[PDB]
Amino acid sequence: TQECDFTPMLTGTPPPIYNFKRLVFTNCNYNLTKLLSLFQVSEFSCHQVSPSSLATGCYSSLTVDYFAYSTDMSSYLQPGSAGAIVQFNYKQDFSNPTCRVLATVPQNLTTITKPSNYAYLTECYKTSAYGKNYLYNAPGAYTPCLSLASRGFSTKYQSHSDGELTTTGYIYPVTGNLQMAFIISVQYGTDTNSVCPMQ
Amino acid sequence: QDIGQQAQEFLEEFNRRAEDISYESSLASWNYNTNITEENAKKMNEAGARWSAFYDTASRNASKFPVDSIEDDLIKLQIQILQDRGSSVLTPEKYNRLGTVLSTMSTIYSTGTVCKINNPSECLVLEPGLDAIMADSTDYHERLWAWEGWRADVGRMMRPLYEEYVELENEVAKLNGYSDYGDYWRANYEADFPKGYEYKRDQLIEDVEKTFKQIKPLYEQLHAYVRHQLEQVYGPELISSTGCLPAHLLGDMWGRFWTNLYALTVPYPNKPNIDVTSAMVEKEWDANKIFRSAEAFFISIGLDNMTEGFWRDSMLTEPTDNRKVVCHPTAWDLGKNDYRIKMCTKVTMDDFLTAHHEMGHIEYDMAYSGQPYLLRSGANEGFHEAVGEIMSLSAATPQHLKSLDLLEPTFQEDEETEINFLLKQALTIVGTMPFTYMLEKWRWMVFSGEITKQEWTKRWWDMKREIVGVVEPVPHDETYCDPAALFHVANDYSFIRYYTRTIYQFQFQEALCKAANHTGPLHKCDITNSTAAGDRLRKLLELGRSKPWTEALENVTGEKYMNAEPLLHYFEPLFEWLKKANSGRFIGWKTDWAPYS
Ligand SMILES: *[C@@H]1O[C@H](CO)[C@@H](O[C@@H]2O[C@H](CO)[C@@H](O)[C@H](O)[C@H]2NC(C)=O)[C@H](O)[C@H]1NC(C)=O
Ligand SMILES: *[C@@H]1O[C@H](CO)[C@@H](O[C@@H]2O[C@H](CO)[C@@H](O)[C@H](O)[C@H]2NC(C)=O)[C@H](O)[C@H]1NC(C)=O
Ligand SMILES: *[C@@H]1O[C@H](CO)[C@@H](O[C@@H]2O[C@H](CO)[C@@H](O)[C@H](O)[C@H]2NC(C)=O)[C@H](O)[C@H]1NC(C)=O
Ligand SMILES: *[C@@H]1O[C@H](CO)[C@@H](O[C@@H]2O[C@H](CO)[C@@H](O)[C@H](O)[C@H]2NC(C)=O)[C@H](O)[C@H]1NC(C)=O
Ligand SMILES: *[C@@H]1O[C@H](CO)[C@@H](O[C@@H]2O[C@H](CO)[C@@H](O)[C@H](O)[C@H]2NC(C)=O)[C@H](O)[C@H]1NC(C)=O
Ligand SMILES: *[C@@H]1O[C@H](CO)[C@@H](O)[C@H](O)[C@H]1NC(C)=O
Repeated sequence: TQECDFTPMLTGTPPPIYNFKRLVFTNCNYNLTKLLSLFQVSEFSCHQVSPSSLATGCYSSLTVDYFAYSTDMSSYLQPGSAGAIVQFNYKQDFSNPTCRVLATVPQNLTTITKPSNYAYLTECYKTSAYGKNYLYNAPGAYTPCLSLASRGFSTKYQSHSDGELTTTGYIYPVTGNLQMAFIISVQYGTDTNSVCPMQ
Repeated sequence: QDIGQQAQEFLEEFNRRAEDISYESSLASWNYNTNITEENAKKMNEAGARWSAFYDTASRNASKFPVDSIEDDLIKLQIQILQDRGSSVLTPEKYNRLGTVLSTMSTIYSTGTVCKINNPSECLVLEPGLDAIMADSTDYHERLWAWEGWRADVGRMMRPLYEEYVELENEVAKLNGYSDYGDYWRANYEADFPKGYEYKRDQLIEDVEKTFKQIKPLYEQLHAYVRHQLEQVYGPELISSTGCLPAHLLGDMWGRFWTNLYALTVPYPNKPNIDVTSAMVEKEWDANKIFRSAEAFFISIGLDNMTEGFWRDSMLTEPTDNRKVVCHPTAWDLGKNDYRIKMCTKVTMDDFLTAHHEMGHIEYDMAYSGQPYLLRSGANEGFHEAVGEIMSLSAATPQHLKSLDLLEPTFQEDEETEINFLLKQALTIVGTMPFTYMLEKWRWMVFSGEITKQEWTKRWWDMKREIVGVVEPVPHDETYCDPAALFHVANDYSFIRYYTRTIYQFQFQEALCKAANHTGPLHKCDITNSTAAGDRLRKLLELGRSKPWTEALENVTGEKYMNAEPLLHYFEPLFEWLKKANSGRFIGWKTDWAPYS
């Protein structure tokens, strides 16, 4: 019917992994070969769907999350790797057809600007007299320490307490070109399928 | 205000504020130990002198709730740690006197020289001058010169300084509620928690003496074969056949480890030990494949992977910049989720069986990280190094080494080269068990007044012939201080944590090699690819100090006490071989022959 333009994905600065931006689209004509031609795709790992038949199906909802993420830590987003990523920053939903792309954003993409550091969280807990009470992430949801981490981290392992909760960041600088991550997930419709491709 | 609840408020405020101050005071030490300079030396002191003031304010705050009213468990186990003040209970001038004595003794031990009679200008320090004479040489008179020179030069200066340290530390530990300074050291093994897992301070003295009578039919077979091999080198007039060994012929300045006697007492000298260093350097193993193959071990038994910042923040090799690091392997736990290993790794099979040790330290540190602040350690002082040394026992077998292609696949296990391995293990393990028991018993008896001031040098050599079986080569009198010529006596360190962790890492291994379905001798067991032996190790690593060590030992083994039967089950083929080799020899010694007479 209309165009679901990917302009907010191709402007500004891509956020860190805990503060990921979401771009749920509906009722349009899409072309993911337009999207993936602009980047240097380094991975296309999909679950319960194929990368050849994803770009032309008819669905009901189309969810795209994106964040700035170095492609050297690509083994921490995989399922069954209980590190500090999938516990506190972002846990991917698997009870829906999903994929995962890791791009290597070129310098000829002039509209995307570059941040100063990559960043994630190493703990998000709730202190008491009996120790730490960890707040693990729910699949597909934001972290419970989100309003605390939105002050900015300046160094490695700089914490931020506010009352009950206590979060802790970790930063490291950006080398070379920028690298992102796109967690694309669909949902099959039952009555009306308005997410149909551009032909 | 229901004193347990005020204690809960105070411990919550302490746990909130004691995490930002204890991370800065450890980052300031990581930034010194790997980048030794002067500005880092200033930052380390000025950032570690705020944590001590904060902790002392916390102790003076916590010495207000009487612990006979707090009816909880983890809110009574932390007030009692914070009430352990330490040396800061003294008067404000006896503390400076104690600091003066305890620094003068350490400087006297550090700057210690022996100058020879031939050329008096030529003098030798201990490291690295005297521990090549007393580790390589087979000359009687040279070893006697080095031993008597070190004793006569660093004992006469530390005798009148070890008699003020006893008087001051019997006051430090008397103003804290203990009886003497022996109890202040023995109270790391206490427990008065839930039921049946109670341990007194005075049970350790009888438990150590009960375990030693099990390890002393094996030490008497070791000290009747070592003595014969020394008689076959030095001669029958210097070494007898029914007396003790003279002290300087032990491959060490203090006779602690007998490891340097392996060149003399090797059973089969034609069968070499396994060495994969040639096979490591001829297959291009860098200093990072060692740490990434020592991690596929822990991920195979069922423990955790390392963090993401561990690989970019640690120092896994010596740097080629102008940084002057100290090259000694340590495993750090800095605070807010970062674990770092400092180590100068080179490609040998001695930095391969130390990556497993240093990783077993931070796999313990990564597991109890939910425990508040004070309950973050081993259950006593011997637990943290017993689980670091059951990893080096299984990372060195000739099946774990054969599964990494560091050995030829057509191996045959070479029957003589298991006695050649068990003897090299026994000279290190059973060689030091009479020494760390006798030295600690002498210290516990001179601290409590059972040995008066006029008989230290007499009772030291009276106990060293009945426990260790080692005689002196030179007559000594009451101006010498032979115990204070050791590093752990001059620098105020507890020494039973080396005896009660050679007993724990065979109770651990006899349980983990029972859960992994191992049928065979214990010295070739392998906890690899076995999650059942990593699901019950994780029940021990998870606790910290939240449970007493008796319960944390019953959860793994099945028996809440020390035992020397797994040590004698480890050294089982060696014992049967030694009883064939010591056929027609006098097992034991008679404490009346002396090399001076
Ligand atoms: C979708 O976007 C792509 C972005 O390149 C458009 O371009 C085609 O891409 C295919 C990819 O194999 C090429 O084979 C074609 O030659 C490209 N055509 C042109 C004109 O560049 C593609 O046209 C878009 N789809 C639709 C339906 O417009
Ligand atoms: C520890 O790290 C290793 C990295 O090698 C993880 O192994 C990967 O596990 C995923 C799980 O499906 C597999 O898809 C990958 O193929 C594995 N990597 C390799 C190289 O084989 C392992 O899962 C991690 N373990 C934990 C507990 O985080
Ligand atoms: C080792 O420590 C020295 C401290 O004397 C470091 O030198 C300073 O490092 C800071 C770090 O940003 C710089 O801002 C200063 O300009 C440096 N001053 C001087 C006089 O060099 C040194 O960088 C450290 N080395 C490493 C490798 O970290
Ligand atoms: C020890 O207890 C004293 C109270 O006797 C604490 O001092 C208070 O600290 C708070 C900090 O928020 C201040 O607001 C109060 O004004 C202080 N009161 C007094 C009388 O000094 C002190 O912080 C405690 N220290 C520790 C380490 O717990
Ligand atoms: C632990 O398990 C792994 C995987 O089961 C073993 O590695 C395999 O060993 C066989 C031996 O015939 C080889 O053919 C395979 O190629 C190996 N696979 C891998 C991924 O290495 C390993 O040998 C086991 N370790 C021990 C000590 O038994
Ligand atoms: C951008 O594209 C132009 C034309 O295709 C090419 O000449 C240039 O090298 C590209 N930029 C980079 C950084 O490769």
